[PDB]
Amino acid sequence: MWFEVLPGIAVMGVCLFIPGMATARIHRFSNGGKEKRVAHYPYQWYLMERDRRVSGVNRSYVSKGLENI
Amino acid sequence: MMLYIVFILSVIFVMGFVGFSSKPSPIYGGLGLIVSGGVGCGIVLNFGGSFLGLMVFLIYLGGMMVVFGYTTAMATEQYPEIWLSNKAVLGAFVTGLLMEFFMVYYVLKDKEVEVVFEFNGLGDWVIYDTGDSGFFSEEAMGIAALYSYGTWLVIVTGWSLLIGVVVIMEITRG
Amino acid sequence: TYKYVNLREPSMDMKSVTDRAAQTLLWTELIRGLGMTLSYLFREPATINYPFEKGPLSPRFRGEHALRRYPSGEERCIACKLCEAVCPAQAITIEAEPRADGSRRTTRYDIDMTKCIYCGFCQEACPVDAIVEGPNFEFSTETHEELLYNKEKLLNNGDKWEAEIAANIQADYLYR
Amino acid sequence: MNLMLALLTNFTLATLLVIIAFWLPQLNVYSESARLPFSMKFFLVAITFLLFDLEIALLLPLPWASQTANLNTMLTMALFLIILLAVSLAYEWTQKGLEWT
Amino acid sequence: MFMINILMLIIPILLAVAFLTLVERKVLGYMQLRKGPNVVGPYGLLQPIADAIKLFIKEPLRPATSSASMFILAPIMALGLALTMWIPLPMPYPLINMNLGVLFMLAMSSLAVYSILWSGWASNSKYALIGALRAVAQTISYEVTLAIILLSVLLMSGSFTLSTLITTQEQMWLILPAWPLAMMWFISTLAETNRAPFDLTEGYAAGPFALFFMAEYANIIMMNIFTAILFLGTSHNPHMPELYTINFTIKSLLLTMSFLWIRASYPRFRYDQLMHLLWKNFLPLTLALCMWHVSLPILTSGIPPQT
Amino acid sequence: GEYVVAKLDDLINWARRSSLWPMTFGLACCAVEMMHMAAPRYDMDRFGVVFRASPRQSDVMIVAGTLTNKMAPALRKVYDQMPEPRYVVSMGSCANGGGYYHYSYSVVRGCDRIVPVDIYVPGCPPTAEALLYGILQLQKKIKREKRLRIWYRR
Amino acid sequence: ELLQVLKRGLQQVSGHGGLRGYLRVLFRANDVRVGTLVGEDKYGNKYYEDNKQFFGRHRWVIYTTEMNGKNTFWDVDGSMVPPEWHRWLHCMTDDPPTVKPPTARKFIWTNHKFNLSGTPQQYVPYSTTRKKIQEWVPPSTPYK
Amino acid sequence: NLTLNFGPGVLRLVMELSGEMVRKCDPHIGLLHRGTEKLIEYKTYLQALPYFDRLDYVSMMCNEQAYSLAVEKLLNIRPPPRAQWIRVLFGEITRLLNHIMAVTTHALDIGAMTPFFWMFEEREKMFEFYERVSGARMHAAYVRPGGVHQDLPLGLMDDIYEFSKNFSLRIDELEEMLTNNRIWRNRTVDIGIVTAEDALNYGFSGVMLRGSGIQWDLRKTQPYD
Ligand SMILES: CCCCCCCCCCCCCCCCCC(=O)OC[C@H](COP(=O)(O)OCCN)OC(=O)CCCCCCCCCCCCCCCCC
Ligand SMILES: CCCCCCCCCCCCO[C@@H]1O[C@H](CO)[C@@H](O[C@H]2O[C@H](CO)[C@@H](O)[C@H](O)[C@H]2O)[C@H](O)[C@H]1O
Ligand SMILES: CCCCCCCCCCCCO[C@@H]1O[C@H](CO)[C@@H](O[C@H]2O[C@H](CO)[C@@H](O)[C@H](O)[C@H]2O)[C@H](O)[C@H]1O
Ligand SMILES: N=C(N)NC(=N)NCCc1ccc(I)c(Cl)c1
Ligand code: SF4
Ligand code: SF4
Ligand code: SF4
Repeated sequence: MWFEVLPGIAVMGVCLFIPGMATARIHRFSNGGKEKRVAHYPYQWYLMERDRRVSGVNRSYVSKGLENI
Repeated sequence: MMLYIVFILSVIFVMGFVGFSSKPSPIYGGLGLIVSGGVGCGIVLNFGGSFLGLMVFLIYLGGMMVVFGYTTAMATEQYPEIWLSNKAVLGAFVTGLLMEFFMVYYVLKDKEVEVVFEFNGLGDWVIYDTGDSGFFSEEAMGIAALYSYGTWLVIVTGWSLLIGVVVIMEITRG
Repeated sequence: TYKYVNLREPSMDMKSVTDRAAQTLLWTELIRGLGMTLSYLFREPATINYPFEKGPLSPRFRGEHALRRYPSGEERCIACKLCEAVCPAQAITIEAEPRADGSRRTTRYDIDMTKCIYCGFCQEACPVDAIVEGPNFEFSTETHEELLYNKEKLLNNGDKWEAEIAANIQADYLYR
Repeated sequence: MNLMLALLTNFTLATLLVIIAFWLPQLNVYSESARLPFSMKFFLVAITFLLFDLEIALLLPLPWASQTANLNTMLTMALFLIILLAVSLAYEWTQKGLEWT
Repeated sequence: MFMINILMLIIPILLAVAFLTLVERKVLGYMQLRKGPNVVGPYGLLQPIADAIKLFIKEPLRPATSSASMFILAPIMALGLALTMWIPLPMPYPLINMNLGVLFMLAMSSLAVYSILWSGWASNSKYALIGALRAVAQTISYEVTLAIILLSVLLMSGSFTLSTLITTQEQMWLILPAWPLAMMWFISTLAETNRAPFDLTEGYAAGPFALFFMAEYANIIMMNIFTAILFLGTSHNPHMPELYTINFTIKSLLLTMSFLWIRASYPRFRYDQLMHLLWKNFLPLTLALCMWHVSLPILTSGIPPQT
Repeated sequence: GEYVVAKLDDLINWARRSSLWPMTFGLACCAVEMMHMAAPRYDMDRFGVVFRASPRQSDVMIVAGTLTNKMAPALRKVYDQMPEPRYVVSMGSCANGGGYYHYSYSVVRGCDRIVPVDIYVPGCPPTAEALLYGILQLQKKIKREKRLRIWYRR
Repeated sequence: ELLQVLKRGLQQVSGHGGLRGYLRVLFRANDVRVGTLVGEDKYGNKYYEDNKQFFGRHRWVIYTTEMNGKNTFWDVDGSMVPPEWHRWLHCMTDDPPTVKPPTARKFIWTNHKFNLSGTPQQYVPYSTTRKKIQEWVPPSTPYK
Repeated sequence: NLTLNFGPGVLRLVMELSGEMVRKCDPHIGLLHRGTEKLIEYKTYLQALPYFDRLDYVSMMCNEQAYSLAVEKLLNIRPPPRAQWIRVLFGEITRLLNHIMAVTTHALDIGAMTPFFWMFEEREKMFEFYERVSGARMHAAYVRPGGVHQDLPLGLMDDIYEFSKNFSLRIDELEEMLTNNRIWRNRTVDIGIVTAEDALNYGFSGVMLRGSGIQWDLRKTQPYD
């Protein structure tokens, strides 16, 4: 019956789901649990480099708040 | 070192040119030009010209070189000669490599060289701009201005493209 | 009496012309064809589960040949050679001689199953129901030689399949 | 550097699969430039594609150009360019450049 | 970490391609009142694995006396480019976040026609070269409309970044304002991937053949992901990204199935007829809609932001 | 090691018999029964036997019909082009031994004069089911192969 | 109805004697339908029917796992069906041999054999006639 | 002009092409010549009958009928009325068998592959009618000079009625796929136009005549059985 085609579709769907889920979780792991910073323009890159210096550990994704003032 | 990425690409750029300039069978002359185009895009990309780099891939490689190969397969060669079989091709190919290698070897040693003219061998990064922080791409703004400043450029370019269609149809009618 | 399959004039009113324009630009009749294959997707397929399920056959089915016996175990064949004479493919070869008890019996009965056209004419011609086409159709072989049947092979087919052959004859002999 | 690694990985795996595809064991021990008769019509299709492709190159900056303050000039030139593409097609069309008979 | 990310994209792509071969055969089967593979593994689940193994241990014949340099370079380029087309896809996050991602995909696919050209040369057969030159003409011709349609859609999006298409469609799918473009885009992807009713090539062996087949089916799935992103944008919640991946994956699957659905339903175009479809139908309309979509944001005051 | 070779042999045998791609030489009436084997009732594709394959991608040739003298060189050319391993299934009396036309001046008396044959399917024509029986018999023949075992005892 | 559909799917697992029996038939026969047992032959083949299935699928056989010393767990053959059940399974008749048994004959095979091609039991053809011409045998004594 | 030797029933086509246009078509046949006509001279009239199943091996019983009618004419006998009704009944079942083969393989050749599968399940059901009357699915050798070989088994007409009751719906589904499909029409409309006068002089018959407007059908003008 037609529902005997579903197992093949489910396997393909899991294969297509993995790349998107893998990238999202890898980004969180490597960026302190946040989204990867997007820097399409030099202004956004300047801020990210300033973040690296301000962090004190050379990681733009380590953030300093009023505790540093 | 990654600081010489542009220089490394320019070395492959020249080697690709000795490839097709020594003029093997047209099929392999095309591949050398294709490899040179891709490397040439890499050189342009590293100076911050992303749009210009991609246009090389889309128009030069995806457009013009496709037609070159397409035409080659029809009106020119369908079957290549074994690459480097001819002595003239090999002798020309070897000479180009020999000239390039010494230029690279000397420039990499003294960080300078005087092949006819004087060049600095310190690396292309030394001449880069130091203070950028705009919220846009300068290259994109320059190209977009084709429709705001380049009214004359658009008219003459668009007219030449139309004439190209007319002319080529005239040529091929027989 | 005849009919025309394609003698028609499309209407040229605006409503009709606009109907055809929409069909051209919105692909309506193509979308309709998609509907029909979609309906088949949700129909139960016709496939049977061979070899666990078999396509249906009738008692007249013409399959593998066999040589039959009387209930006593005596051979039915009396070497009349009517089957050999009628065979359209000349696939049958027969030799005969008096048996040690005086019986008229064959010493050779060969069927080249690669000459045979499985037409059933031999079993029609036989006056004693000796040669039949049985119900077996699953006897493909790995070599050509295995399909050159001699009398021993054909008698063994008769002994192997008689249970089914006799029942099939019982169902169809009043049609013959 | 990430893009280079992605490119190098993609074409390296492709090369590995193709060379492996050829060098698997076989278990055997015994011995193993003119004018193509192709229509001019196909040359004109490739050339026609090339010239339209060059026109597309000029239209690609249009999303950025729509952010200009000089929209009257920008819109006029965008439509001028596309109309000339239309005229090019019409010239090919009316001159039987798109026929195959 | 990033090497892990690359492999977590490449390997699923190949397995998804392998099991698309199963889904296509079974979907076509039930549309044809049969079943398709259901013996090799339960419900045919091992059929792709058996097929792949069978193909790679088959005798790898070569044309012989050929430009064998390009007999091997044709499938390497095909598969390398096919896998490269996935690196900028936002699902919802891309492996590589490219500012000009949409243009990068245009550039990379335009190179894919080389593997057709090189394979025809490498066959040493003049009639195979003619078939390759017919396929190239079909491919570059439909490249024209794909580029112009894409540019028209980006005039409502405002950038070449693929992840901006997600932002553009937060309130509504782009298929609504641009269903005429989406109709021609979808048919163009069929003719671009040489799919039925544009499969005129069907009107290499062993592992090399398997690699050409996998490259082609990678592109088929890729073009349907691009279609879903371009016209059926999924809403992205930053705190639950896998919700995006599930919904966007379903849309991609349904579009890919529709490729199989269409194959089951129609006869095949003649060559001149699918060339007239492009040059005399799609291209005239595509040019008119490009003018319309250049004017439309300006006259409605709906020009999108650059950033 | 004999346990590893035996398992490797089983794996490649399973893949080759689970993925038989036929090239059908539909020469005459026996081709119609081959069509009915691809048709919904028997669905050869459900066994992994695709409907139609090009000669350069085919694993089994099915000679379905009479092979005349005029045709014989063409058939042998296609057989020589098949990548290996390759198998031949001879279907029906004509292909098996000439059948009804065995005594004709223009007919090859069995295709096994032109190509080696792995399976002979009897009938004029064999029923679609009978041909399917033969294909499944070819699969069992492939399951018996011991190519790697024989290789490692060389 | 989707719950009734799923309940029926579950009833096939129990109809086959649990998960193991359900999986065995799934992998041996690629079919998990539950029918009515019509009978079993002396070789272990089991015959089922379900008249609610469409003509062709309303009768089937689950082959024995061993027949005449051959392991047939995975290697099943259509020729393993003995003649008396062959008629029923192919719909040449309506009545199974459990209801209408075949007539007994002394000479009928008590043990059915399946296709023996490719094995040492295969048929090999030969001429069944005796030598036709007798040659002269010269005398054993010498006398030239 | 480019010359091409296409093809390895089996057909060899030698075509002269000019770009996309067929300048000449030269079919080379005889790849299935099997000296049937010579073999028949060594057979009795009954022995020759099965050769006619194997000519148009999609219209088996119609071929048998033509041969039987010829022999009955030479014999100066006639088949009994029930045999004549059976022969017309199975002659029209055979026409369905042929026409399904013709239309669906015609469609399959140009890429419309699905209708082949739908309608070949219908062919399989008519193969059962063949087998039930004659024991063979195709080469029945059932229609013979003097009538038919056997009478219909009890219950067959009931099943033919059941098959026929639903068949026009199957034709409708085939029409939904092809009749109005623009791709199908583009492939078929104005292709291979033959004039009425050319059709007659070239020796055409059947639909090759009626497609061009000629009002001719031997079942009407020269009826048999
Ligand atoms: C307020 C002002 C607004 C201004 C804008 C207004 C615009 C709206 C009105 C215009 C709408 C145009 C629609 C554009 C679609 C393309 C139209 C088209 O070209 O179709 C005609 C084309 C050729 O037509 P043909 O009959 O072969 O010959 C005619 C020439 N004498 O025939 C074809 O192309 C048929 C396609 C052949 C392939 C068949 C396989 C596809 C069938 C399934 C399609 C599924 C739908 C696609 C959905 C995609 C979703 C992403
Ligand atoms: C940055 C470098 C860029 C260089 C660009 C150069 C463009 C030239 C393209 C040449 C493509 C390679 O050339 C192709 O492959 C190899 C080359 O070794 C050859 O393959 C083989 O040829 C002959 C046998 O026929 C052998 O003696 C040779 O050892 C072997 O290479 C092919 O016959 C040739 O057709
Ligand atoms: C997806 C990866 C799976 C990895 C599995 C690795 C298994 C390695 C075992 C390979 C077994 C190959 O088995 C072997 O294949 C080759 C074709 O390729 C066949 O063909 C080879 O031998 C025959 C003669 O025997 C030659 O005529 C032929 O030219 C030669 O190529 C062999 O007849 C077959 O015995
Ligand atoms: N075209 C057919 N012969 N049918 C078909 N769709 N076969 C696809 C078989 C296949 C090909 C490559 C790979 I990698 C895999 Cl896993 C499977
Ligand atoms: S079935 Fe026909 S061809 Fe075969 S042996 Fe009998 S009479 Fe001869
Ligand atoms: S089998 Fe029948 S027809 Fe043939 S020789 Fe024996 S008795 Fe006569
Ligand atoms: S064996 Fe019979 S069915 Fe097959 S081609 Fe020959 S005559 Fe036709």
